Amino acid sequence: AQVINTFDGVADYLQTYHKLPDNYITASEAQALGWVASKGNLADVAPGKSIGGDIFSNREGKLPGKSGRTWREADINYTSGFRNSDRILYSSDWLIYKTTDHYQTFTKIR
Amino acid sequence: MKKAVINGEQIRSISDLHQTLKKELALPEYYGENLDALWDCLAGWVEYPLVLEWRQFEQSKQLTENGAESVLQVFREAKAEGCDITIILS
Repeated sequence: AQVINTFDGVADYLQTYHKLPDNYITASEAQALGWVASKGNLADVAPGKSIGGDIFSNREGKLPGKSGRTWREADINYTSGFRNSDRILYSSDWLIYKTTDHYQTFTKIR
Repeated sequence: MKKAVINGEQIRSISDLHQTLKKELALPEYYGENLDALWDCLAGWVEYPLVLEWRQFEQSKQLTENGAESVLQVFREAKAEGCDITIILS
């Protein structure tokens, strides 16, 4: 089965099933398996997994806010080694944005 | 341990602050120089334990607008989540 890690694959998955695909694990879950971010060993302790599902605090206020809305984020285009600059951002009401420039700019994709 | 030092009197803009963080924390070359990017790098890039010594904090506020305080707060929130960060404010 496909390892779903692209902008469209993950966005469609989120809107269709209201959860991330099974290849995503949170930073804390990855650290419980032995992930040490500065070692770049995520694929060694959690083969086929990508970091995703943590709370995204939208610190620069670039994504639209609303009463009751919270956001989360996940890594996109990751397969092994050190993390890259691509992320999907998704809200509790299923709006979906992406960044490919490490949160400098966002594009709405759902 | 990873040690990082900000000499607050040398920070003449928010750009200087983010470029200093990029060097001192050995951040990725793609570093986005913004608060969500700094948060991401504390959460999933930077080496721990980390010791940040931020000297002349008041002077670094002068030329960064509200940047110095918001950056400090990102470090404190990361520490609050369990990152092993020691912050020395002078």
